[PDB]
Amino acid sequence: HMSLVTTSDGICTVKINRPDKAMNTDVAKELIKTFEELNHNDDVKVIILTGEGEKAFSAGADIEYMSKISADESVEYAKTGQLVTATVELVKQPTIAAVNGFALGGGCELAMSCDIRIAADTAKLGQPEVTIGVPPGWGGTQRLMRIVGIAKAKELVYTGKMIKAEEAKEIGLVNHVVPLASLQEEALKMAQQIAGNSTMGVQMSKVAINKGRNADLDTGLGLEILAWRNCFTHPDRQERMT
Amino acid sequence: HMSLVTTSTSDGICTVKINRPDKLNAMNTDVAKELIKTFEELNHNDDVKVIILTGEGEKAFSAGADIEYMSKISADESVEYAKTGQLVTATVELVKQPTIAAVNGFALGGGCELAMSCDIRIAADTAKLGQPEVTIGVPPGWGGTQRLMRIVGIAKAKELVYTGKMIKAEEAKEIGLVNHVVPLASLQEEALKMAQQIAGNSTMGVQMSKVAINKGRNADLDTGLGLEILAWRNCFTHPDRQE
Amino acid sequence: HMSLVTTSTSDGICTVKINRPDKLNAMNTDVAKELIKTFEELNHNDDVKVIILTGEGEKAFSAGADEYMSKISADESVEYAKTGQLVTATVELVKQPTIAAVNGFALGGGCELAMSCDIRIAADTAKLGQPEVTIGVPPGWGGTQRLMRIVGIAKAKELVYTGKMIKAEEAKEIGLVNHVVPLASLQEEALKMAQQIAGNSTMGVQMSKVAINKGRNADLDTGLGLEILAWRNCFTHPDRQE
Repeated sequence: HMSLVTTSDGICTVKINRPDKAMNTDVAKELIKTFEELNHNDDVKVIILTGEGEKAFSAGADIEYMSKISADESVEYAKTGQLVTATVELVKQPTIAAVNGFALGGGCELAMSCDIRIAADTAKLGQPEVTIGVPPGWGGTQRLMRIVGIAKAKELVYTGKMIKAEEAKEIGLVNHVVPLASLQEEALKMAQQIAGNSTMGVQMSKVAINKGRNADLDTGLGLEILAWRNCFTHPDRQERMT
Repeated sequence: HMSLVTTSTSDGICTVKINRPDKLNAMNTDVAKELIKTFEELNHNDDVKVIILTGEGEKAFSAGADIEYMSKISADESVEYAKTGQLVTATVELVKQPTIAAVNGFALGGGCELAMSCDIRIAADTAKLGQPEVTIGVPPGWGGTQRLMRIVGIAKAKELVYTGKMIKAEEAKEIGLVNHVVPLASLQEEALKMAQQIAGNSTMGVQMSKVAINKGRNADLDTGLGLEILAWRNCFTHPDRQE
Repeated sequence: HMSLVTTSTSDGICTVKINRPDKLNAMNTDVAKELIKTFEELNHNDDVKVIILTGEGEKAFSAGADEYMSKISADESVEYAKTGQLVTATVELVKQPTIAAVNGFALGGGCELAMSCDIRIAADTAKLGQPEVTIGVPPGWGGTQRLMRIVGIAKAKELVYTGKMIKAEEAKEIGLVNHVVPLASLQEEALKMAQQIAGNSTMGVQMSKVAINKGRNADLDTGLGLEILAWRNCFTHPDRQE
């Protein structure tokens, strides 16, 4: 259902292997197991998330509907979606979501759960779950409001319209827009630049960043000063400070 | 005093208009009170799916900056002047259906604060916005200090309030104060065109994202994610999901 | 280590420069503690209406991220961060607005000082970054928090993780700097802007400052409680009527 390919050796690419369709509750639990093994793995430093093939990081907004169930099964299905999204967000290494095309619905939510999104020019993003009678279920209603603002979040969830990649850099949904034939190379170059950076400086920057967003400045500064301390008991600080 | 028209595909879209072009559609005490009743105090009727808010006359949305200098009484009562503005901005903000604020020209003081309470702001190319309250001696007391920084950030909000200037529409879209900017002649159609797109989608799935968004903006990720999972299950208890 | 000139129309704009031209205005424990005295620990004199912070030499605001003379005693940096968290707390919470006319290099400790200011007006040569991770540590004086609350989580993560160095053209593209103006016209542009706020009501602007600076850390309802309390006070103050 997937592949893992590490090379440097400190970076792997995780490729969602379902080109015939899309993220069900079967390729999501697989996504949980793959990102838990990278948490305990010490010889990868950043993670590149992309879709198999050349036309969709993930289109799970038109091509997978187990939605013929009762309301109670919706809670479990959403809980699976929150967990996989939470896993790929709070993973130890930085995540680069290489958007090679369609990233809609759940696919956008998984991509939004990543740290950095570099999209191909031939990429389409949005939250069309309102066309099927539901809100976003895997994390659209909150994460989308945090990366692009409350204004552009309401426009993209109420209408449910699909948008091109260029207007996503304009609204900040993606960080960089790069050609489809140059998406893998540019994502790797960014990955190599982060990989060359200190692991403990970056990984503990992520913890202070992924947690300082959920509190005031004062409490967030407490995590930073605790982040400041931990990287100091590490030879990485002293060795590179020359 | 104010005008409402309910007309769309089987009457789903309502266009609410402030009626005071004589004084640039200013917002005094009565205009706040009358508008709050129009939004029915945080609910509406089932017929309306999308709300469109825009000042009548095509000249201004609400230029209540220079034309209402009535703040000359009893700083005790200034609490109830801000409370009334706080209530009107909450009622527009927390109304059941999405609000499309099609600004047409001037939006200053409380008028800019009224627009920021809405969900989506589509701008005319002749529109200008700002919070000139500081030039008088007061901050924006209708949510202008709080709402403004949550839509454009801390750098642009602080710059806008401190100087108290007026920004043209293209720089409002640049910082995100307005979602879209369209020619004034073609404004009401484009504002309408987005409304039928929102109304065409399932109504309950629209107003449940709104609850999860308007309430998830005021909490950490964990609490906000727990609100989404409740509206998501709420939307599976209704035929719109299956059909 | 400092230079404090105060002259304007109504004589209320105080120009504050970092005085260390030979070291690119680097940030050590000696210049950090003075800027706290320069800002008198969350107050000022009643004459000053507006504060402008820039760097001496017109070539570096503060290149204090790339002063790496602290490689010892993980305990003796808790305070180094506490020192760096105290200038930011004093510069950000000073009574009158802070306008950072950054002039050239402003990185990390210099950059996080700029993030403490309300307004940043850069120049073509003004270029910013947070290369702390390339050193082996996260930002310590508020970089992991103030950058996110300005440019959003997506671009802060890109800046903090890579620790790379961006121009002013894209610094205004992401909201890191409010305005960009030629290298011959920073101080004049900073002055005219600083005049524009100085000509407004003194109680109106600083009580907005308290309403926004404390309101960005609470929910909307509590933030409105901040504004209503400050709003009533201005009515008691004579500037509201005349």
